[PDB]
Amino acid sequence: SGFRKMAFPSGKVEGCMVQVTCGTTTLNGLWLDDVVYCPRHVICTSEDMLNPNYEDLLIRKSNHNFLVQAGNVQLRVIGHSMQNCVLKLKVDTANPKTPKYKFVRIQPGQTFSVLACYNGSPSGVYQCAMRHNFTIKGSFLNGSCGSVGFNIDYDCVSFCYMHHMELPTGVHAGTDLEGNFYGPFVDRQTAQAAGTDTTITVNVLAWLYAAVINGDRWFLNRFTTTLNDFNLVAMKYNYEPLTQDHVDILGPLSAQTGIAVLDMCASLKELLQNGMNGRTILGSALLEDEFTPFDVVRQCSGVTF
Amino acid sequence: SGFRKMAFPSGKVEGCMVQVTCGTTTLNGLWLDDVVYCPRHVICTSEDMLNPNYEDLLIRKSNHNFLVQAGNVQLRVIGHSMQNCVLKLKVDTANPKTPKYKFVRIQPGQTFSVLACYNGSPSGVYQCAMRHNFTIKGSFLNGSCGSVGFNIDYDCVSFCYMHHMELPTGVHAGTDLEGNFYGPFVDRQTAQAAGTDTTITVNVLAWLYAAVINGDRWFLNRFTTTLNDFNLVAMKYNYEPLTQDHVDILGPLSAQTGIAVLDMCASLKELLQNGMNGRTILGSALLEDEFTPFDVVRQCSGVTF
Repeated sequence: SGFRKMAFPSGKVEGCMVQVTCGTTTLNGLWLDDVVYCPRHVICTSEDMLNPNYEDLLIRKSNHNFLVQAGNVQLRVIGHSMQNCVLKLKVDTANPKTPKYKFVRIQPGQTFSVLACYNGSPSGVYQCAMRHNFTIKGSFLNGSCGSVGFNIDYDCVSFCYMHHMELPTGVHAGTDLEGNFYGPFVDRQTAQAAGTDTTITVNVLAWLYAAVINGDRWFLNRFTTTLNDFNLVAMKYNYEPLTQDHVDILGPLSAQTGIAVLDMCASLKELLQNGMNGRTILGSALLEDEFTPFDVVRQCSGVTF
Repeated sequence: SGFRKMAFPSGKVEGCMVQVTCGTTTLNGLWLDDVVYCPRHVICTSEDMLNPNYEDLLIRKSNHNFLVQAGNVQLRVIGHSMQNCVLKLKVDTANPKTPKYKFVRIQPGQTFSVLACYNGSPSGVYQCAMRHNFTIKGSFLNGSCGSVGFNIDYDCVSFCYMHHMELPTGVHAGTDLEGNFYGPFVDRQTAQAAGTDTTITVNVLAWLYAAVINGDRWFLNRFTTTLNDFNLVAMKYNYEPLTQDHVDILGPLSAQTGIAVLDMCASLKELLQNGMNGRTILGSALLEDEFTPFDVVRQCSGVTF
């Protein structure tokens, strides 16, 4: 019993983190096989960041402008190339700790673990959700660029995020591991800001099922609503529309608890309309939207890796 | 910027987790050097748990009643002994992955990371605080006994908790790594229940400083209170008394923000007396008490491991 914001064990990713230095800038790289991946803005100066042309900036660099350190062992760079907004640094040694891995791009509403790193050294691990405005609410200080986000499936690490920048509201933006940004953000100095965000409704419902599985039932009621009438109310509260696909994804949780999805939706509708009235759900006084249905199942059943 | 419930990177602990089987019971063990540590109730049957005499039960076991598996490699047990409520299984191979480590007992109010494990396989990592009633609010399913809690200091793993049981309110109890229980709990079937709990006041204040560092300032006010008048109000709300030592521990956070501790206490007093009135602090609608002052400093400054 119990429900916590749980990250994946980070050991497989820790063995891939390196420090990359170009000029006076130092950040983190991801060392898989004989390639180190890092944000391409490692090659920029402060002056370059107003309007950089990264193609020009990279053609002016040599293999020896890049210092890669794997703990103490220096890695010799034998080639470099640009892949969208990430650099690929070819090194002369394959990482002996390379796990089975994939590069996957995630969807808004999905969660992943972040290994926050500084100077190539892991500092902490925590769980994040990709918001509907393609930002994440992370915890990142200066030097954390190149930290990666991932999921673990069986024994395979699915890398889905590398950190590039902090937006002026304190939320964070980055790329997938092919270097393509999540959302309309760019790795240069502009007026860019996060767009409006919505609450991830399917995740709130999942979390309410987690509460029922853990014995919080005070918010339940005898009512059921239709998909249509639920969405009319949830859209008024800045919640994402619920779809028949979302209902189907919630089926396993519906079966385990015996509460139909549209029956849970009637509880959510009342919670939105009345608030919580001084009570809590799974230790929170607000409706949590950063647990997916899979997160709930994995934590409320014995799944390991 | 940003503030998250962050665990330590778990790689160093993952390399120590093994599976221990005795009879039909399987749980987790901690393999350091040539010793495997696990809860002694691995030797019990369901019938034994009403009133076990563990000394009797252990003298009736042989080295070959214990199956230890490190991934696939079976470990040969060459001795066994009881250390309070933990078993020490001597194995013929030192763990090549043993980190620098210590066994430390923690205090209520302190936090640690938990590596939740099943059948010797890590499943997730999350942060916990030891409550004033010596329970933790963990996330543990059947098979998780022997999972350990730890802090990482520089390169040294300080083990402070091993999981033994779930209390009837869904909170969790276990021992330090010398096998001594946190709190008045025992590893047998009794009517034991968690005692009353209080809110960890020094941690709430630390978290309010984290909010100010992250730009939440709406709860601040121009007032200051004395230690004495603050405690009269906080004790009425089931908060732990604040001491001059707590004020001193909060000094660094006071200096970074320029807000005196007793000035922050006046904000907390008003939050307790008035509630939050529909607003949030660092994404929470209630006062969070599971971040220590060190947690705040470590996350609001570049500390790595």
